[PDB]
Amino acid sequence: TEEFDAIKIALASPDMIRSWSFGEVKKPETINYRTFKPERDGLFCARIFGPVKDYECLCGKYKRLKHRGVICEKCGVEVTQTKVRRERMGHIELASPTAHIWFLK
Amino acid sequence: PFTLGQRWISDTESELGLGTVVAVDARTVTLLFPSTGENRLYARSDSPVTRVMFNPGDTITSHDGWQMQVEEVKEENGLLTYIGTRLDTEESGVALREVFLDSKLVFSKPQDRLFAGQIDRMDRFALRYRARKYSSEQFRMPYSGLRGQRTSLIPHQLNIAHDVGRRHAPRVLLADEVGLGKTIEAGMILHQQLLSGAAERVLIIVPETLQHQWLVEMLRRFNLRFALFDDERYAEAQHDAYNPFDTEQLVICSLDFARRSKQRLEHLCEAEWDLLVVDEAHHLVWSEDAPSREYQAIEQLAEHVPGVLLLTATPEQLGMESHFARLRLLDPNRFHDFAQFVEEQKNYRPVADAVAMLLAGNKLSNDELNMLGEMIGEQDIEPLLQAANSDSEDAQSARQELVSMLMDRHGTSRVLFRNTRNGVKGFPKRELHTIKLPLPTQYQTAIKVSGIMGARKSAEDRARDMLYPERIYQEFEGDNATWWNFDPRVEWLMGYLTSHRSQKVLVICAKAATALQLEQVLREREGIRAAVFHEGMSIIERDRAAAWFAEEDTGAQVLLCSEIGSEGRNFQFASHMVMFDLPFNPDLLEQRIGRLDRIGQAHDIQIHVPYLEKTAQSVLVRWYHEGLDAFEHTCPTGRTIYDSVYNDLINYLASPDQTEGFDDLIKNCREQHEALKAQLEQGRDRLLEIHSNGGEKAQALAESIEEQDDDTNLIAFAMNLFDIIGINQDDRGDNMIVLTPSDHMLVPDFPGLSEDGITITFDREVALAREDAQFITWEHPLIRNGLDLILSGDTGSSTISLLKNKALPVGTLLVELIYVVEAQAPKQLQLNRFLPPTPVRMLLDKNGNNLAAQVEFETFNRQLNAVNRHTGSKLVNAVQQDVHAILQLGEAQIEKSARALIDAARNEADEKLSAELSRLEALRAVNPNIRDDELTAIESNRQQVMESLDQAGWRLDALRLIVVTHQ
Amino acid sequence: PEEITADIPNVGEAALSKLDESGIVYIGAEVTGGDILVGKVTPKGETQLTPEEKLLRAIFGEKASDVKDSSLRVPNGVSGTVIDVQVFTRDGVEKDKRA
Ligand SMILES: [Zn+2]
Repeated sequence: TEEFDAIKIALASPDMIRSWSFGEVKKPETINYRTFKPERDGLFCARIFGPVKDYECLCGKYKRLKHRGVICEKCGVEVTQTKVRRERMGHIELASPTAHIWFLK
Repeated sequence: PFTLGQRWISDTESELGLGTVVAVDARTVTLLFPSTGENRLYARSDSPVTRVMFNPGDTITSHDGWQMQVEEVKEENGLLTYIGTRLDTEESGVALREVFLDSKLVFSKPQDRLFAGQIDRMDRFALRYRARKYSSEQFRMPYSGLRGQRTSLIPHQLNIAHDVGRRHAPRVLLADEVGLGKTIEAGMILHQQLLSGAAERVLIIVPETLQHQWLVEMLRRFNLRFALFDDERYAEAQHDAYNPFDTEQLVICSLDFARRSKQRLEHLCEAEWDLLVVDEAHHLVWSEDAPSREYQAIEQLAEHVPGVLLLTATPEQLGMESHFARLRLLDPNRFHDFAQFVEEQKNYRPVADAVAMLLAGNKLSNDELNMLGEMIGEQDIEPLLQAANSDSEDAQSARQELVSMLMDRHGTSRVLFRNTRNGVKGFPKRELHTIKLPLPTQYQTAIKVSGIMGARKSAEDRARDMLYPERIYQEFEGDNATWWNFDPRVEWLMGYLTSHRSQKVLVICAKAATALQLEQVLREREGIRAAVFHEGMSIIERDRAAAWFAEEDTGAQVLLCSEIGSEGRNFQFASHMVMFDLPFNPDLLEQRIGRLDRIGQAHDIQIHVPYLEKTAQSVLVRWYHEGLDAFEHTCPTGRTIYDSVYNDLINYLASPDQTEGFDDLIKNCREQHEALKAQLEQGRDRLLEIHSNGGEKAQALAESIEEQDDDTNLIAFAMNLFDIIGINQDDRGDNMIVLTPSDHMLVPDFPGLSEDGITITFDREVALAREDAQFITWEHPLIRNGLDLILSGDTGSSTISLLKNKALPVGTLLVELIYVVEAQAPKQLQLNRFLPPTPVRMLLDKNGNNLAAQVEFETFNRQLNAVNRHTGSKLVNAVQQDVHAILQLGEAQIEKSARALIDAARNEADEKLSAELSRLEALRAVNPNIRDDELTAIESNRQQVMESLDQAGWRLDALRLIVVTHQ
Repeated sequence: PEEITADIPNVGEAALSKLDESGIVYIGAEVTGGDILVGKVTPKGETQLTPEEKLLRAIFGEKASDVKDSSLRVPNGVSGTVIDVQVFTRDGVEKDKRA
């Protein structure tokens, strides 16, 4: 834990939002409801947000901890601890620039 | 800082060698590895990747194969170009772009990993050093191969294993009495030959009905996975190889399978087996003028395999002459004529008798003693001969020297071991308790109807039915009739159990159906916990029931169903047994009582036999106790008398009304018993039994193992090892750990582990009570596996640590250096008894003074702490010029310590190897069974050991940098 | 489909002792928190066992289909006597002993 102070708040610029995001969520599907593996692209996506289970890729080619930065060639999910799936944010590219309701109403 | 073209290595899988940056995106970088051609892309964050740059003094190799010497490297636009002198051409100023480096840059002796960025952890360095120390010390332990087997520490077993497992190409016939552990000694010898590296390929030929038993025995007791070869397997292995038997090191197969085709038996004989084991070799009948077609296939096999073990039985009170047919297979030239062996056994027989008088405490006439004098062809026998008999002060030691000399003169005892139940101590005594119960009228009424209606039916079937009243009460009172409500035996059982609730009781009944009915009735009318053990259950379920029965005080109070038994590890904690029924033939009776009457029990055995008045049970109790004395004593008279009395006694069972003639049948049975006992005790080759059971030295070995088996350091190292590797260890509590892998485990697959987990116990007694657990020792495959996995990998070989100590100068340098002394020799030679990979710790200072003799590892390590990845990374490179000068300081002392270790090891080697070669030479001068090949093998092994040891080297295994701070 | 059988992976026979062959507690049995209220098995798929492991499974009797337990247990810290049990099957389901 860092020793910090001064929490700063400001408008997020679109480039900063792109900076935080790890991937684009293109389709709204999440999971197959049949096999509970997440969608290859979706609101729950291993290749964007993180591996479901600690240190093992989705398709199951790489599962060992020896690998910590590799990104499985078949499934583009990196092998790390599932806790990261708690901090990684995504982003959506809107076709029409949209207003922020808070700053309007 | 990834830029296309840079060289990077993986900190963990350096077996991939160098890599090259070929792509970069916002979050990731891609390395090409020319060693294999694959690419791996990593996230920039947490960066588990290593910068590959070189320093002055390194030698590198170019993609064209030439090498050079780096003196300076420039960096521009993210790329490195190496400048230096090409040594093979002597050209100075040569440049090599980093993109053209070769891949064969493996994890060099850690003086090169100082500049690899993030370095490994300090607890894996601790595991690495502790692992090399423990493995080194344990390889040289005197009794290797004798502690990991899931058996009781029975002296004669450990003796047989010790003697045979250390021979070269052992060829022996095990003729131990039935039920003594023939297959256990066989498995121990196999465990030794496989663990010592003397053997790699093994073939066991077993009758099909026993194949699975062997598979489980070798797997659960000795941690050895054999591959069963049937026709289906044989075909699928024919596809995978020219010789199917080349795909697996350890193979089980049937003798009937072995004889199917001739091309099959020749492929088998060419598979280059190191050892061959055939159990129940007495089924191989052989005539000198007409050998059977069955014996011929083994005779063909035993000539193509150096070491060959034959397990057999010696029934019908005959001598080892019947064994010649098999001895001929071990050493065909030494044993080649029946008549000479007959002459030898007959002329030794009086000698054997006289010896039995000697050690029994008898005087030996001069006519007798001048036949042993003829055997031992010497002239100074007389003085030592008489002190043993006059009962002087050293009559015991003179008897022991006589017997020792006698064993060396026995014609077969070096190649033949026969332990008897009379020549081995440790078995518990057996006391009988009989209870006369009134036969309930419901049974009298149900059976008398079958009696009347049973007019024309043989007494054999009348007695086979009348034996078990429950299953004729199901024809007249209807099937499933609730007979468990009026049968007084059940009430007696309940009363005794409810009155002895703190005792585990083994209750034996005839059939599984009755056992299920008994569980149901004891539960629903007295709540007694009882596990059923019948043939219909699977191996895991029956194991589960044994597990429940093994719970000290919270588990099943009772057990048991039909014969099945066969549970290698026994209920050594159980000492009270009740026979709810009695078997027909005496062999099943003695085997059932055998399941408990084993070496290692808690106390003596109490046998309770509740039997119904005036039924076949009442007859059989009288027959077994007064007639055969089969309950309280174990003498194997039962089968002979049973065969000599069968047809007469049947009538006495099928009609207990005719009482006259019974008491005389009983006295006849006791007379036959006494005659058979006398003839057998007077046929005892007590010398062979004394040589077989190992005597006092063997009991001493067994107790040394019993004391080495309490090693708690083993458990404390194990937990650390697994936990570091990333194996979850749930402590169930009752001396059983459950190991399960984890998401953060360190290796792709563990050989033995499965995701469902395995249970282990470190206590030999728990293992003997819980066969579902792995008995973990220093020699257990799990530990040896993890050891090879760590000591071959390079994790734990390099780390840095800071020390905060007011009592030292700032910025001082301590350097822990772990050299490893190794020899290069084939494992078949068993060099590891004398020089395994041996660690050499040295704690150098800035002046090159060694403190290791003064500064133990643990104490120093306790007050040390690690750093963070980034600052530490170049904090290492802060002393790159210093550590290089520190290394040569120890370079001159490591050779001194090494030459001390090598000299001492080579000395220990020549003494023991010359003492054993001398013993074998004395034996060749004294025994005719030692082959030329044997002595040649030992001589060549001694020469090869001295040669490979004369070329032993050292290598840098581990390196930890220490820098003192006070921040 | 999940199963109600009494064969439940890696449970001691202590837990089964109070269960009948069908896998349901006996009426009138006294239970305590953590005791297994009824037996249920969770199915396992894509086991992909090694060929030697498959041979071991056949002799041992180990079930690739099970390896996980969905058995209901008495809630923690509640203890009483089972006075009644009911079983409701749909179409195409065999009646159990309790039924
Ligand atoms: Zn994958």
